[PDB]
Amino acid sequence: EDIPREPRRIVIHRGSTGLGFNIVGGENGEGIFISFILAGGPADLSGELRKGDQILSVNGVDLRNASHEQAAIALKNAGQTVTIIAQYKPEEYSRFE
Repeated sequence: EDIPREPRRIVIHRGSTGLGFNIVGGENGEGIFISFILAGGPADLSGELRKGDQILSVNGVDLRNASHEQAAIALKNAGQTVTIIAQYKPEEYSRFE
């Protein structure tokens, strides 16, 4: 019913407040989803990331089947320049959140 958009690339730079977003999912099923964007943080100011985006990969690492903690550690170890492939999937997001 609610067709996902195609994926896109977002590049953000880590700052003093980190990357500026939370993730949920990565348990049973559910993939990794952006659940919160910090106002003024790097994710906010990309103009691309949004709540309901599924993270498909971080710096080339496939996270489609990743556990929550695999995804959280991948994000922490991505360094200062973080390249996210994200796919807006609001219907899937709403089914579990």
